[PDB]
Amino acid sequence: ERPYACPVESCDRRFSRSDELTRHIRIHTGQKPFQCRICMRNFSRSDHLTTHIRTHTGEKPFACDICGRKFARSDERKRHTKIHLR
DNA sequence: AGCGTGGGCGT
DNA sequence: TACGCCCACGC
Ligand SMILES: [Zn+2]
Ligand SMILES: [Zn+2]
Ligand SMILES: [Zn+2]
Repeated sequence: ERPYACPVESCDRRFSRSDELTRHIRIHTGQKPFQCRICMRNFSRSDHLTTHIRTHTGEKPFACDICGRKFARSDERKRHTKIHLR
């Protein structure tokens, strides 16, 4: 069930967890509490800040098992590994 | 390709 | 509640 409803008028979104509603509300408030120290851009989410920072540093923690090519994000690696199929 | 950013959730 | 994985949609 999703007992936690968004109280903003135009919005009919609901959530299973209260913290997910609190995160969602930032969309409506525009709150972007996490600032990149390098370029000063602000982000809604701390995890998205971390991956953004890799655009500046070149850090690529995730290597393809088949070919060893490195990526900044796990989902980016995932999208890549499939190219090695038939 | 590079990468923003919500969806759902384990801890 | 925060932190931060995965997952997913969308340029
Ligand atoms: Zn809402
Ligand atoms: Zn930055
Ligand atoms: Zn590969």
